[PDB]
Amino acid sequence: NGLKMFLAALSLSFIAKTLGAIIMKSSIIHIERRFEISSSLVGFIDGSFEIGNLLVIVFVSYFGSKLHRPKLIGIGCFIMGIGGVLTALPHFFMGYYRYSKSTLSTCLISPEIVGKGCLKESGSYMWIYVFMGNMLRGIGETPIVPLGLSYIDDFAKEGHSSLYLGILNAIAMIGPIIGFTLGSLFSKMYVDIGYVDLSTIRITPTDSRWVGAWWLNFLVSGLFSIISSIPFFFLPQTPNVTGFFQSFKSILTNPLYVMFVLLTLLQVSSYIGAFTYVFKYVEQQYGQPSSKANILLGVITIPIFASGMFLGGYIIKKFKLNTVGIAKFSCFTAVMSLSFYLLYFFILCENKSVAGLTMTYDGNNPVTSHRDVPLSYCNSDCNCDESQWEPVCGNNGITYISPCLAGCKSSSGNKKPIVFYNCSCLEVTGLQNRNYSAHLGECPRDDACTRKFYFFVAIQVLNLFFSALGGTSHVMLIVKIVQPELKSLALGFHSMVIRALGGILAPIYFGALIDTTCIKWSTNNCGTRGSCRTYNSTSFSRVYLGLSSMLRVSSLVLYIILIYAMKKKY
Ligand SMILES: C=CC1=C(C)/C(=C\c2[nH]c(Cc3[nH]c(/C=C4\NC(=O)C(C)=C4C=C)c(C)c3CCC(=O)O)c(CCC(=O)O)c2C)NC1=O
Ligand SMILES: *[C@@H]1O[C@H](CO)[C@@H](O[C@@H]2O[C@H](CO)[C@@H](O)[C@H](O)[C@H]2NC(C)=O)[C@H](O)[C@H]1NC(C)=O
Ligand SMILES: *[C@@H]1O[C@H](CO)[C@@H](O)[C@H](O)[C@H]1NC(C)=O
Repeated sequence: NGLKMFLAALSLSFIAKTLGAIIMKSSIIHIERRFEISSSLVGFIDGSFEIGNLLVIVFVSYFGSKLHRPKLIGIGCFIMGIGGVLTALPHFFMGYYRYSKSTLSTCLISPEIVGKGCLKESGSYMWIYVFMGNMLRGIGETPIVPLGLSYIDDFAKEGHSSLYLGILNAIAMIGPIIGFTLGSLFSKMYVDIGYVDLSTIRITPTDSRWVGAWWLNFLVSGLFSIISSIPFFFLPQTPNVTGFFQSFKSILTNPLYVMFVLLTLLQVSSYIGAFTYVFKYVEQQYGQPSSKANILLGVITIPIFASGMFLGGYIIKKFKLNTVGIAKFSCFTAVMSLSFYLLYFFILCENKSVAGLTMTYDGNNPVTSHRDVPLSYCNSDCNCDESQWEPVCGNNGITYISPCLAGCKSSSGNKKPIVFYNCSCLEVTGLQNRNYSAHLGECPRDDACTRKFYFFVAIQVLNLFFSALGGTSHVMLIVKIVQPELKSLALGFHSMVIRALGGILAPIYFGALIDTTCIKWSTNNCGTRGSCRTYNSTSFSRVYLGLSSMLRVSSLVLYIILIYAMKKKY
């Protein structure tokens, strides 16, 4: 055995860290509904992990490179566990969830939550516990990648180093699996499960204001991190201050390293943003929210991604590759991924033709600007709230904003069918089997586009496999181009850059440039602002895919320069 024992312990810690991350990112809606926490504060609670990890991922990645790396990893996992337990803590202190607990809109002739929440948050509201409990995860997660991997790449064999990193990044996928299954098994248990008799709880997952046993999940994450930290306290050191600024200057002055950091920042920002908004893209362009984007995609994706990471490691090992070799392999990965992106632009469909946003409500003449579209002879008599968004589809295949705007005055209502009838707007032609009708929901797109949806899913799985075939190349190329005694600080600073400029900023400006294309903004009662109901299909696609491809092209260009400069140096 030997280093293999540390490898197993570090794999367990990877599982714990990924499970913690996903189980924090899966309980946002639950906690929010049981805490009188304005979404704005929920964003801050979620960013607690970042504000904790950033201030430390360097100060512990250099000072730890000299003092018994395994014990530091163990203290880190133990801190992560205590953080999870302290996150689940507030459930035993507060009271019961006693605060547990239409609009057909046919046409015819103050801060209350924050106010009560603020009152509830008059002092240090219980929410702070979660925030801090989450921040601890940061302070505990940081000595795993920088302080662990260095160890391996400094105590392994000459070529083995890579296969291990592949095995670690491929076992870390057992994290999201156990997280998803344990959440969807636990998000079905009422918040106060065991305390209250579950036969009286009226609220249901189908109904609103339902809260599950959220304290049990963070508790599980905590117990799992603690059980993963127990083994680390037994491995040995070696299995056989005006210095910090000095080393940091000598690692930033290194041209190859800063060039590679900028490159990986660009590329990883592009991926992260693409995978953050790919679901909204699939929904807005084709019209398949969860037809194939459902858990199925997850169970078919996880084995692919794991196989990608492991094959990347194995190919870096089996096929002996020098530093230039790893650079060329990563560049080939980037070329294949960018070719797939530049393929995506050929899989596109027509725009969602909805009355009032792209055409006049009559459906005859297209309108240029959706702002100030005049009402037609359909409804000028029908008092219709123009801000309401209730997509309905008639026999003509045209989507409408609201059944009121549809020109309808009747609906099944209590009866199960959603059909509407008698509406001047659907009356486009004559003697054409004009049995005016309308079903609830957006117009389902013709088979010609759902067929392209499968092309999209296929090339997306292929591009995720080809981008996971190189996900074990960044760390190796970083450890190889930095001086031998600075690997940990290199990995730490690189994780800082990747997380603080590709995990916090990339979704932000992607969301901004995407919201540049919104056509209908849910106006709010407190303000005209809100979420977006629909995006212009072709313009949203263009903006999103174009920004992603531009980032990828800048990345690939840097790769060329880097491989060049590197081949010049060596
Ligand atoms: C439909 C299938 C499905 C998927 C794919 C899923 C999660 C999922 N999303 C991503 C991409 C992936 N990767 C990152 C981030 C990073 N990646 C990095 O290597 C670094 C250093 C960062 C920075 C923090 C993000 C944010 C996402 C997309 C997350 C999401 O929006 O779901 C991965 C690959 C690992 C990863 O990149 O973290 C996984 C397992 N859940 C599902 O149900
Ligand atoms: C829907 O609209 C039609 C037309 O206004 C309503 O009825 C009639 O149409 C047929 C054929 O022209 C005839 O019975 C009369 O000319 C119309 N008057 C009525 C009310 O009988 C029909 O009743 C409406 N049905 C609804 C309310 O869904
Ligand atoms: C209208 O009549 C046609 C037959 O001409 C029938 O197929 C269709 O289901 C009817 N639709 C409505 C709205 O009743």
